[PDB]
Amino acid sequence: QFNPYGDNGGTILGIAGEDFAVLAGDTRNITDYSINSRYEPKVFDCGDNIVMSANGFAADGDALVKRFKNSVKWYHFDHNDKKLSINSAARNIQHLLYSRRFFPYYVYNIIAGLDEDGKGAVYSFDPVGSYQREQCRAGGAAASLIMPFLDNQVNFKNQYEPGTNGKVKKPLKYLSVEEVIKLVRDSFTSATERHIQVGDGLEILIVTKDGVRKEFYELKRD
Amino acid sequence: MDIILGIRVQDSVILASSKAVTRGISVLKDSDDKTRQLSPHTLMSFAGEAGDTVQFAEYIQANIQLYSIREDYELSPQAVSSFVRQELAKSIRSRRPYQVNVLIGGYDKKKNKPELYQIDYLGTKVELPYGAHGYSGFYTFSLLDHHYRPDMTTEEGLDLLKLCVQELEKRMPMDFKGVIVKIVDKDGIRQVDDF
Amino acid sequence: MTDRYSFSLTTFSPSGKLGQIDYALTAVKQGVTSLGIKATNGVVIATEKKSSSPLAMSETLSKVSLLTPDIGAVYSGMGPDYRVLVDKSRKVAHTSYKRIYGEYPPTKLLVSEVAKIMQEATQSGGVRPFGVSLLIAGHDEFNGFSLYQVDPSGSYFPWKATAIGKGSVAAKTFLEKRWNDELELEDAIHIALLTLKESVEGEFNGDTIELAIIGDENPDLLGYTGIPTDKGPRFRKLTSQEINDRLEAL
Amino acid sequence: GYDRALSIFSPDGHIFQVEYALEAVKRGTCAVGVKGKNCVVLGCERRSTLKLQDTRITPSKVSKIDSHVVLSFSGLNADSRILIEKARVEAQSHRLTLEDPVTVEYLTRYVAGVQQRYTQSGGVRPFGVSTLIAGFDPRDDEPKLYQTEPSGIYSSWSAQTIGRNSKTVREFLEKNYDRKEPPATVEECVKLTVRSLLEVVQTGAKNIEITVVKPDSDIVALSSEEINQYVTQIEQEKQE
Amino acid sequence: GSRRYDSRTTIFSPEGRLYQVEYALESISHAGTAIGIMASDGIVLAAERKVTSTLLEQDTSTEKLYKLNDKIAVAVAGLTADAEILINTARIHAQNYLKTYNEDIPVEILVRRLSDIKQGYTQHGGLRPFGVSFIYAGYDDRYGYQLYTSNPSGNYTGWKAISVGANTSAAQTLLQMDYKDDMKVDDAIELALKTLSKTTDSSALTYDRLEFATIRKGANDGEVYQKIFKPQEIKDILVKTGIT
Amino acid sequence: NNYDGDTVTFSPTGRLFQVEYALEAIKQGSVTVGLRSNTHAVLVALKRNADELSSYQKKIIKCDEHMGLSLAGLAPDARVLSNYLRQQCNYSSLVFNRKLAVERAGHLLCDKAQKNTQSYGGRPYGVGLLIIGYDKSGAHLLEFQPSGNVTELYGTAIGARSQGAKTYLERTLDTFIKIDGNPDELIKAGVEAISQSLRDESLTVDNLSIAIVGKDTPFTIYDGEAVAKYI
Amino acid sequence: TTTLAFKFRHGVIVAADSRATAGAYIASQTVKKVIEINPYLLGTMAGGAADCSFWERLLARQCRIYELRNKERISVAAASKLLANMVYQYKGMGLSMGTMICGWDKRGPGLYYVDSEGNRISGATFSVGSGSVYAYGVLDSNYKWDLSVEDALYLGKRSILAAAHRDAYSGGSVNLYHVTEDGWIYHGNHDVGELFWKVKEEEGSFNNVIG
Amino acid sequence: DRGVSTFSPEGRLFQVEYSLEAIKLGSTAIGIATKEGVVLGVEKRATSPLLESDSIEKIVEIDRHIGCAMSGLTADARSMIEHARTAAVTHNLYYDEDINVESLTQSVCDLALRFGELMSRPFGVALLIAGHDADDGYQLFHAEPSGTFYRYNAKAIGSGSEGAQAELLNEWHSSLTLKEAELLVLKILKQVMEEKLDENNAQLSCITKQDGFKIYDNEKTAELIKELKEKEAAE
Ligand SMILES: *[C@@]([C])([C][O])[C@](*)(=O)[C]([C]C1=[C][C]=[C][C]=[C]1)[N]C(=O)[C]([C]C1=[C][N]C2=C1[C]=[C][C]=[C]2)[N]C(=O)[C]([C])[N]C(=O)C1=C([C])C2=C([C]1)[C]=[C][C]=[C]2
Ligand SMILES: [Mg+2]
Repeated sequence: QFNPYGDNGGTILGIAGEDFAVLAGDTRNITDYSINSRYEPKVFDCGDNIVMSANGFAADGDALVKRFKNSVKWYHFDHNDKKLSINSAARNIQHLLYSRRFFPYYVYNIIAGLDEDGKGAVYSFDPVGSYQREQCRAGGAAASLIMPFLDNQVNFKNQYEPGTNGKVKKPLKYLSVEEVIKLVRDSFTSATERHIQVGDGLEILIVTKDGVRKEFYELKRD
Repeated sequence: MDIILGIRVQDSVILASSKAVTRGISVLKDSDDKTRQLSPHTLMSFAGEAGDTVQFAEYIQANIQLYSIREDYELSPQAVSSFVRQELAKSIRSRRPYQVNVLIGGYDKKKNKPELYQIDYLGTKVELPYGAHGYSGFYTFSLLDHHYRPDMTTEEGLDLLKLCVQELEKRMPMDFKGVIVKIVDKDGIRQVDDF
Repeated sequence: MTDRYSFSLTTFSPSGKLGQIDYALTAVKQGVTSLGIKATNGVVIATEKKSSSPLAMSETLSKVSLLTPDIGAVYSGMGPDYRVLVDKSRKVAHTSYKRIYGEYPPTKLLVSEVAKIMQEATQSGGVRPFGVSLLIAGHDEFNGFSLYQVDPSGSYFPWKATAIGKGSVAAKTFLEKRWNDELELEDAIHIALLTLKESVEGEFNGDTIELAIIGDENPDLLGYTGIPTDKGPRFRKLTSQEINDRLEAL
Repeated sequence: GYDRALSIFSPDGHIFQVEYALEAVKRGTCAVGVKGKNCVVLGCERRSTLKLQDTRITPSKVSKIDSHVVLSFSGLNADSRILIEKARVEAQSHRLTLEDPVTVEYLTRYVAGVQQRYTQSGGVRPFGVSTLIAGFDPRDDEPKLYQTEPSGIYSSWSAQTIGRNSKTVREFLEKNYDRKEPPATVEECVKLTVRSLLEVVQTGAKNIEITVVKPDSDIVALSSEEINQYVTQIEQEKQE
Repeated sequence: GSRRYDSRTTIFSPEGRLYQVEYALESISHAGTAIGIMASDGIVLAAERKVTSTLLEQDTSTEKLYKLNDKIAVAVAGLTADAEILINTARIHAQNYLKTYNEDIPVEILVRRLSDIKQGYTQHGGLRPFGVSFIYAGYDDRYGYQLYTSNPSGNYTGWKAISVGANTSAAQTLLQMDYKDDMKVDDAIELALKTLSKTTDSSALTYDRLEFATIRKGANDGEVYQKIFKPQEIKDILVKTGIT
Repeated sequence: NNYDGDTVTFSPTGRLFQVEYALEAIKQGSVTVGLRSNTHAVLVALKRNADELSSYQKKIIKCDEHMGLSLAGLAPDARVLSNYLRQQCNYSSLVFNRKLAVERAGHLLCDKAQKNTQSYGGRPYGVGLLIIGYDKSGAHLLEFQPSGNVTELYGTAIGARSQGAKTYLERTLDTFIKIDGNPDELIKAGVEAISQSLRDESLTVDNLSIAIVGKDTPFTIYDGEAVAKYI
Repeated sequence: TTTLAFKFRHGVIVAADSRATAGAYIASQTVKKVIEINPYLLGTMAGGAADCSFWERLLARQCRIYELRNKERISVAAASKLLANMVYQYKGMGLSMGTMICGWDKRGPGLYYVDSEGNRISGATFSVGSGSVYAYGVLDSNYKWDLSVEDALYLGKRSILAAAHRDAYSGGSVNLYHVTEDGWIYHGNHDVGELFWKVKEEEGSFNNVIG
Repeated sequence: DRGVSTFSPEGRLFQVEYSLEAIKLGSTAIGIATKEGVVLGVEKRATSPLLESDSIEKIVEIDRHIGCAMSGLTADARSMIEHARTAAVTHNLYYDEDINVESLTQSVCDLALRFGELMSRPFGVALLIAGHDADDGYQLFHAEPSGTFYRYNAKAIGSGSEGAQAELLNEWHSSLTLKEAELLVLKILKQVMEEKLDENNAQLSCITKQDGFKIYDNEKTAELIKELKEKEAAE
């Protein structure tokens, strides 16, 4: 019997700052226990200061990104080159996903950019369109390894101020881009150690008012 | 849903229907009216799978109300029961059949006679002095077979119904939360507010 | 492409006339004479084989046609229209009756179906009426022998005897004098040949005349034996020799 | 399918087929609607060219769309049946999907929309019908009276008439009907409706039909004798 | 294209009339007269066959009076072929109703359905209307005995007595004169034949030029019987009433 | 006369009058100019207003990053045809990862317009288009007529009084073709070309509309104070 | 999930948790399970996150068109029915929804339960989700009609807490809403971690737990 | 006869040009756009005094930020309004935002030329579409049955259009207040109307960023009429 789905592995990570946002993902592509590519881009600049990554089944992920890029193109044609806001893109993507409710895109999608007040924004999707805005989100194979670490180091969960003994929490101080990239690199280095589908390389896309910038870092190739 | 009963006496038809709605291990409601008035002298009670029941009942109700307006005339209980049966016999060979069993109780103002029809989800129609759907009849039919007379009064029919319900409440494992009782006679349809 | 003539081509004129039907009846009037006579024990239908050329083999062109084993048909008017009507009449006898009831239709109901087809060509979109009048002779168990006329309008009438086409007015008068309710089949054939001779100009013989009967069952024409209830077709087309034999005693 | 554009614009900006549909309405028997303080009355003309008629079974001019709304008309009788059927179906469809009966304004808007659709659809001609739709909204005591026409425009009226000689009865209503103080009772409302038809009808015998609609689905049709009493009283006061 | 040849059958005249409906009515006015009379204890249907021949087989012939079901019959005036199309549709409709509700179809409901079909041909489709006018004679337990008529416009009305086809103006005047409400079937039979005898275009009214039918409660106890008269039975009733 | 009732009818001299009448709608439309060099291609359009309170109707439409057109005639028909081009350009990218050739874009427009000239019921398009673009074989300019005829040109103009601008370009042919690597000078030549078609009115800030595409230049439209530089 | 809603003297209270689950893994803890249809209409989400979200936003648009056409705000009954008929088309196709349509209309406060199975039920008290069974105990024992707005908000909050504690697939935070005749009012996000300890101390409940 | 989609020798669609003649017979509708808002006003034109004028609905809401006034065969506008309302709400569904006034107008105008032998004829009604969005601010559009739409600072359509447009030519400037625009619509309506202008036979409306689209009460309009009379009598 023909199985129309597959698993290409990979893991992605989106973190929102005060005036910036990052979307990171490893560059490894796999089937079962084999490596297809050590460098196969997974995070894309979709236009209008929006970055996107559809992680899971690569063929469905490529199609969704391709359709959303196309949706941005036609949004300009139909609405006088108006800039597509991140919240409007998220809602549009929901309808792309649910249009196949009965033959889903097997992907976990994350988009990142800036909201209409200039603040960093990350949105996460389920394979059939349920979306939510978040400050921090990891998706994919090693999502369960990374997210608890982010709860602890980004939102300061289970962390209290010494001396008070559980009476006063650690205050929610914003993070800088340099501090965030450190958490991203440590997240992926740790995931690479304990997850076999994660490795080879790490490509990070940073979004500011100035534009979309890239950073690449090598990972272990075993 | 669970239990629906019907009994035709001398000058009326009495329908008794359980009040409980259940989803899994939880009772969602304990005051549900499992009936629709099709016309002023015709009442239909129903039971089956969720959604299908109310969708079918209200679909029938709309069709009969449409007929009433168009002709300025109330269809006989026999005509209504035949219409309902055809809709169910049509449904059973459809892509997704209506999973609904019904009782139609009406007073024919032409013949001055009460009439009770039992119709299951396959479109199996039968006119009866008393009837039930599901596991209801299994407990109640022995009492009805014993006590029933065609010359019974409405008050005697209600006492026999209380007896049937008392037996259900004793031997049925499921709690159906009592019944709503409605009487159909020459003066129309009314609800017994204390039972 | 697509058939964009979805509207009627036959319509009522201010006087209440349906023009195309009247014009179709005019085409029938120009057509060669054909007739039908009903006897006590049979029916006869006849017409002239108007050959377009002497090089043409007139045997290949059949003006008298079998519709069912007990029903036959003849026409006056446009030949091609008749030929397609016979094809449809034969088919409808099976689809709307024989495949349902397991037996051939009675004459009146087959006539009714043919009439319906001709009525629809009078009201449906993008078509003209059939330019023919049919005479349909037949037999069935409960109605006995019968003879029907069908016109371009779709109207049909039962006849004791009648004629259509070129010399119908004169032929109908001739039949009124000769017809009675005690005629045997041979008497009806004799009267049919007398009536038809008046409308024919040239040669009058078995090769220029087409004649068929609805009469007794023909077990010799059935093609098989073994089933008592199946006794054969009542429709029979008379041969060239059989016609000439009756022209000597004329 | 037959797709021919029958309703089209002419050089002067007119749709003749819609305007000729109004001429069919002009030919139709007179219909009148008058709303009082707590009721609405629908009056209708019956042409007395047709006697030997069976009045029991002959289609009545006023039709119930639901228990609380009625519809009368002027124009082609056969066309009116199609609109009434559609309206009745929609009334039940509304109850079925929204769990409320239609408002009079909604039902009118639907019927008017159907009429409009037949003025710019291929292969169809406009309805040769104008309607008067009257009734009371659910749980409301304010009388409602609307009018529609072949083009598809609709509007609300304190009192209105349609059909043949409607120009005359409208003239009568414009001077007799006071907005500041409408017919306070049923009697006053019916009397004014009969008076208005007596300007046009001919004889006040079986030529006048009256239908009174009151709040809370209280609809009744008056009989010949009841109407004849109004005809008697009106003319006796007139002899002065 | 094809537009060039379209007659446009479903349009209004400047006066607000439907051309084809009016012309169809003109056609019907040349058809054989059909009369319906309703009495307290039954209904009569009488109709005149058009210029027949001696060689027409009358006993097996039917051009005017048709049976829709056991309770309802119709008299035809116009194109016979067009009428048979509608008659078969009405027969099916009556059976659909009986299958659905398990009761015989009320007369008006059957009449409305046929009249709605006729109406459709005047408003859409681009086809010519049916050149047919019906007189419906029927019975049901709501209104009892009923007479209706329908015409190509799709408009229908109820009657105590009515005529369609040729000479309806003259026929309706004669019916309006002699008709009374307390009338019986035997009297109505006489009225129908006397009216045809005076309005006919033929020299004399004979059995071979007529179709006749009654709907009577004159059936054994509470039930209704349809009687389509035979040629010999029409001959006898003509002698009884004193016409031949 | 008797042969102009529909598009399906040839006249006795072999003419299609409904197509010729559609061609007439273009001549009533406002003037627009097209020209190109080896590196760039330029559209210049004179926009038209209803009155002083009204806006100036847009003439130029973008089809892709490397292609677009200017219109003259029925604007809604230009919206339909430009939408078709947008889809075709888009089909080429999604399926073949290939930018649609300008020549092939012209062939597709020709074939779409043709179907409307041979079938009953429909009508010809009532608009003329000037398509510019930069593809793998360099800069291109096309002229579209709703008869179906599409023509590749160095320069051209369509609309009312377009003959004046067309003559200017025919003289300037040897000069403006050589304007390589200089967008402003190529636009200047276009603005000077469209000026030959003006009478009474002159080029104002909200009147003029310019578009350009080239080697390292995506299809961009200039309106408002962005074209004040060229006035 | 755990969601609840109930009618009372001063309108209708609507409460829900914020946990999203993908097997044993906690996908999110900040999810919104209450949906804003219009200033006078709320909808709850339980079961399929995507299904509930998509169809209720579809309903909200349907309700808005209704307001434009009819110059009148839609009733709670009509809104719930539009949803019910919409999901009934896809019965047996795999949809998973358990929702409550809460609002105030001309009939007063209104509350309907609607699910993908086909049920559409009017009631004064509902709770749907994996934790509904824990929440019902607190509601049924403390629910009255003559309830103050302060006490009613606490009841709905305390009821979610009961479920969040026991049910593994319920927790995170409590979202509160109060629907009045003047429209709905948001009454904040309340972290269960902090709320639990607070309620334990002030109320004295959860004695078996140590803190 | 002749095709519905036929071109004239001048290069115009016969049917579109004929529909424009029907619009000239319609009642007057005026729109004025300012930096404080856009005002829409119409002539009701009741055919009889018994007709309850408040049921005449020639000014219509499309969304909270978009309004619409009509002139011509008003029955034809209902399906256009229905499409506009659907388009506005559908875009809010797909994009979680208000739709641009221009985009809404473009959607309505796409219906215009969908006629042939689709609907059997063009619409016989013109629309003034007024609204506000964040990108282009307060806007006024004139949507025709040709499929063409022009943006306007001020515009009049209907029977007294060319007379009203000439008056709007002189009166409009970029610094107009909302109150000034209200009085200006009333002034020009009073000038072109057959019957005497009052609160019952004329209707005002506006669209502001804060309050959205609002149809004015008859009591509110009556005061603006009284304010107009006094200021004209002041000189
Ligand atoms: C309780 C957690 C139930 O345990 C509650 O009902 C919540 C409600 C809710 C959650 C988020 C937003 C709004 C409301 N439900 C969930 O969190 C559900 C649990 C669930 C998944 N399928 C399902 C559920 C419950 C009942 C029936 C069916 N979570 C989701 O719906 C999310 C997290 N979806 C998925 O994890 C996936 C979906 C959908 C999907 C996946 C994963 C993979 C492939 C196709 C679809
Ligand atoms: Mg690894």
